[PDB]
Amino acid sequence: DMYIERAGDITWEKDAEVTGNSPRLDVALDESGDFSLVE
Amino acid sequence: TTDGVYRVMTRLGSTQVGVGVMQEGVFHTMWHVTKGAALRSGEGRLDPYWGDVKQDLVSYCGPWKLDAAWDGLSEVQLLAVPPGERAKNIQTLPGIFKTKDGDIGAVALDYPAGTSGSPILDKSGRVIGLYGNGVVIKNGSYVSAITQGKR
Repeated sequence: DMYIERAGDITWEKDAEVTGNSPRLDVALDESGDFSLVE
Repeated sequence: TTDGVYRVMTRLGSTQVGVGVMQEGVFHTMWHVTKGAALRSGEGRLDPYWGDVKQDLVSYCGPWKLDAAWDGLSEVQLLAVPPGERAKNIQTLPGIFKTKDGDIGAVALDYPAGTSGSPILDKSGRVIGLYGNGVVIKNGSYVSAITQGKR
């Protein structure tokens, strides 16, 4: 019951909205694909 | 068939469960979006071809085609396709997931769950990974790995 619908082109948009931090994080990735924080 | 970014919808009412990338005739999304189920595209059907729960990635109709990677320096753009919104580009400088197997770029952007699978782009417009597998650091501050496969 799952279908796809086109949503746009894959393009860089010059002068786009800019936001978000850039944290540096120690992480572990387990067999289930789950990331977790490590110290 | 045409290249681009796509909504992944499910059928009362239609819900958007994810996003994916069509490129070189192969559809790319994250595994947790579809769990590997077949997809319909028009009258046609798209069948899973490769998948990996650890990478949380799946490709349809062919092998994974995206191989661009973050350069570790420049800003990137999340091409977020939120449910009920038109596609929009969010520019950001990625953080880093430091792991035993090396560094992975990560974007500190928190969009609705139906946006999982949205592509992250480099300055040349190449898909460097997909959005929506990551971690929470403190009070629902979600950070997504820039998840890329192997071509």
